[PDB]
Parts: sequence; structure tokens; C-alpha cells
Amino acid sequence: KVRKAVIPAAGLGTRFLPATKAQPKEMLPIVDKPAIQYIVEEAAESGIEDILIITGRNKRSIEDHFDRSAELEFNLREKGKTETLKEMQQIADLANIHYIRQKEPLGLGHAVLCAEHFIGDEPFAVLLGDDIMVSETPALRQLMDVYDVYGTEVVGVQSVLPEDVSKYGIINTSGSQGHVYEVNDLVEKPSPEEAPSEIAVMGRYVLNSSIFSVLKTIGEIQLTDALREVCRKEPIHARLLEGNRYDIGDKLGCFKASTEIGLMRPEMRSQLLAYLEDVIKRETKEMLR
Amino acid sequence: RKKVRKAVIPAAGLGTRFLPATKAQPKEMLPIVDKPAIQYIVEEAAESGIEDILIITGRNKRSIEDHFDRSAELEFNLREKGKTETLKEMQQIADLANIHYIRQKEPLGLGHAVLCAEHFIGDEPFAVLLGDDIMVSETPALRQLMDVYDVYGTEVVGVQSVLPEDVSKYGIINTSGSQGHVYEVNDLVEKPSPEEAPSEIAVMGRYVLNSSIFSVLKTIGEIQLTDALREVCRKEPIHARLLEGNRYDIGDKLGCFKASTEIGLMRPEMRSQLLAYLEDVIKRETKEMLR
Repeated sequence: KVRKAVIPAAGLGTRFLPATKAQPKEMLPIVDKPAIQYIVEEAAESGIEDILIITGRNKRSIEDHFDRSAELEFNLREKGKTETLKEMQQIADLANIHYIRQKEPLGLGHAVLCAEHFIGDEPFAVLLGDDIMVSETPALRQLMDVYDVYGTEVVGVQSVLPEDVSKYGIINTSGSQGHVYEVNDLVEKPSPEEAPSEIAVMGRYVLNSSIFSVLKTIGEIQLTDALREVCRKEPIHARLLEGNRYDIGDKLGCFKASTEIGLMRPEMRSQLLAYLEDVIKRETKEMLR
Repeated sequence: RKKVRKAVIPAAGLGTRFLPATKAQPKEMLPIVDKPAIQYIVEEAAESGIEDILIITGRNKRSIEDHFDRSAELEFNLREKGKTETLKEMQQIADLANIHYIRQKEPLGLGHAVLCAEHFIGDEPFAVLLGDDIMVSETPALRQLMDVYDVYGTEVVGVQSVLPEDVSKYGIINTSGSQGHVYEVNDLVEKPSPEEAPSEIAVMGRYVLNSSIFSVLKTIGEIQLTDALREVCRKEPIHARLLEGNRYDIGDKLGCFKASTEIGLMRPEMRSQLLAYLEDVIKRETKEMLR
């Protein structure tokens, strides 16, 4: 049973300045939720009970977000917002959130190694926080279900258009079966010709304790290479992810994500669409002059 | 006789309208395009020629103070990466104005908050800027209030008209008349019922005030700031500027989305990608709908 998960969150989030000048990338609101909350929500509903966040300096707000906020709870009760005061309490209840500091930044490989003693001897989940997934079955849960079966290192995938492939990590299927591709090798951001498929891994993984040894020997320790050297000995699995994927690596990415998820809320759906119609009308008019 | 050189931004709000985003971080740091709302306000003030700002802050609002200082660990990462355009943009933020802080001890609204500023401005005219809208203007909104001050030298208020329904959301002027761009306030009521309201002209959290206002505010006292404009009106009548620019209220989650969109569309770097995306959303929503 996979019951533990690792979110690396040590990035200084430069792509988002000046929003992130003095506050973390992962706290940026997506609709009105911090990005990080979406990821912990994924994990909780996937049945993870314990999360380790590899954090850095001045990311106190993440730790605060998932605890009881006394001065807020008071202020909410003392104003009636009872539904809200309950929503806030639930956030602090999603999972047991552990923290470790990445000492200096040596990438998602060092980061995964930090988890070593915490997970110890289980299979664990890693969730980079690079995209938000809307699904009938939570994205990670789907990776776990392929794990429950094959019990090897499973990867989460979706297809992407050629001439996009240098942005992502790439499987190399010889076989494809059910909802589960079968991995023979792996490449980190290949040139469109170098690339042996149009399938990218979407910052979701389930891994084995084993992977720790593996990750240590290999060593700027890229995590993919350790999936590669596991593939030479033995072949892994990949799940095609049911659901909608919103990349949030960009300022624009985020705007899009805010909009699409916004459109899922009945209270904002119509207000939003109406507003977008009127922006376009206004932009056409101004343009024909 | 005196130039307005100082401004007061109250920022002690717990920002409930924005939960859960604001559970563990301040309302005023929420990004509008990619700038914290608070930065828009300091930018207004800076370009209006304000040199010194006092923020009345509260608990766990360190991020505001940090935002406007040098960020050593970031400067390193930027320098050691080439991004010198950025490292220069960040340095400018920390240069907009001289930013002072005071903690509001207990939460007793603007008014009390304005009183905190007393000793800091001492004996000048000062600006207050609540942070409830962004104004896009040829002339920065506050500058326009200051220009009416330069002449009439009374307590000037910043105004724009609003549709009848929304008058209970605002403070409403009560003119006798109007001359060029400057109304002539006779009284003021704080968010009245739509019939009780004696105009459709609302104050847009911009004020220029006199030291005098301190005394005034003390006697009155839950210290509403409007009532102190009222008791100034009993002795003598105030002035109001109609504001030139385009106004984006950010009091609401929706308000902010709209503000992000409009200001986004004004930035050449993002304008086309954005607009294309918006066209695309509607096209896709029509298709899905016809089936």
C-alpha cells in the first residue's frame, strides 16, 4: 500500500517575479486556493496519509497554511462565517505534513534523496507541483492502481504534440496495453528528432525504497537517469492519465488554470464567460477604429 | 502653503473575502497581474510624488515589508544567472518610496488606523490610500487630488460616479455644485440606502488631509473616517476631484480576475497570447454548447 508522498518545494520561483519576490511560488492563488493546496488535495484523496515537503528559506507561509490559524478562527466565529471556519479546519486535516529543509539547491534528485529516512521502507509517491489535474479518479490514485498491480516504478503520462517534446520527459514504449503503457527507456528533454515518442511524464511518480540506493550510486542528479538505470535491469510501467491537465510553470499557464477551474464553479462560471464575451466584443470594436 | 509629501496605507485587514488564498498570507500581497496589489498602491503614490509612506500593518504581514527591501538570497540567484534586467527591476521596487511601518495594536478600522499616523506626518497635509481599486490614468489618481489641494487647501476627496444600486457600497458626496473637474462637498454619508443617498458620486479610497484632521478624529472618539469629514463640513465645506482614469475594483475575487485581465491586456508582452487565449475559451465553449 502506498501511503506516503514527497512534494519538492524549494524553488525560488523566478518565473513569477515580482509576485514571488518575497513569497513562495507554491502559495500563489490558483482560483483562490494556493497552488500547493491543490497538490495536497490530490494526495489526500488518493489516500496518502503522510506528506514530506522539501522546503527552503522563507517558505513559512506553506507550513502556516496547513495548521490552525487561531487569530483567523476567532475572527471567523466572531462574524458568523461558520461554513468557512469549517473549510479552514479541513485544510489542516488533509494529511500529516512533515517538513525538511533542502540545504542547498541540487535539483529534484537530491530532493528525493532527502526523503530517504522518512519513507524508509515503503513505496512512495512524488508529486512535482507543475500542473493541476481535474479527474473523476484523482491523478495520483491512478498511478497507485497501476502500482497495486505491477508493483514496479510507475510514471504518470499524457501525450503532447511533436515540437513540444523538448519541454518534457519522454517514455519509450515497445508495448501498450489497457490504460498502461510499458516503459523500455526514458529521455530528458530530447530534440524533436531525438525523441522516441510523443508521450511525456507529468510530474507524478510512484517509487520503491530500492530507488534510494539507485539514486545514490548515480551520483546535479536528474531523477530520470535513475528510472533509466532501473529500466536496463527491468522495465517499468506508465499510466495514461484520465482528466484535464493545466500546466502552471508560466505566468500565462496560471491565468489559464485560474480561468478553467473558475469555470467549474457554478457561482463564477456564468459571471466569467459573460465577462470574457464582453472583453472580446470591446476589443473588436476598439480594433475596427 | 505646504506640499503633500507623505501618505498612509492602512493594511491590517485579515482579508476574509479571499479565503483560502489569504489563510496564511496577506490580502495585499495577492498578485494582480504578477505584482502584489500593495505594489500598485505604492506605485500610484510614488509617481504622484509621495516620498514617504507609513503602512499600518498587523500580525504575520512580514511579506509586505520584505517585498519592498533588498532580497539578498534572490539577488544572488539572479546575478548568478544573468537576469540583470530582472535584478534591476527588483532593485527599483525597493526604491519606490521610503516605506515605514507601525503595528495597529487592536483592530478598530481606518480612522483609528489614520490616528496611528499622527506623529509620523505631524504637521503636514498627507494622503490616505485605502487599497480597494487600481486606477489606470494619464495623471496618477492621487496626483489629481493633490492638484485640487494645492489650490483650495481643504480636505480633498477622490470621487467617481456609480450606478444607483451600488451606492450602499460606498461613501457618497453631497454637492451644491461643480466647477471644472472639482465638486464642492457639503456633506457625506457612509454607505446609505439608495434613496437616502443624496447623489450617485462615491469616494474611491483616495484622500488628502490636513494635520487638523487629527484633533477632529480624536474628539469624535469605532472611529469611522467619514464622520471626521462630516464634522469638518459643519464648520466649513470640503472639495472633491472627479478622477480621470479607468477604475478596477479589487474587493471581490471576481473584481481581481477582471483587474488581472484588463491590466494584462495592457502589457504588450502578454497582450496577444492572452487575447488569443480568451477568444479560444469562448470558441471552445460555443462548440461544446451547440452539441
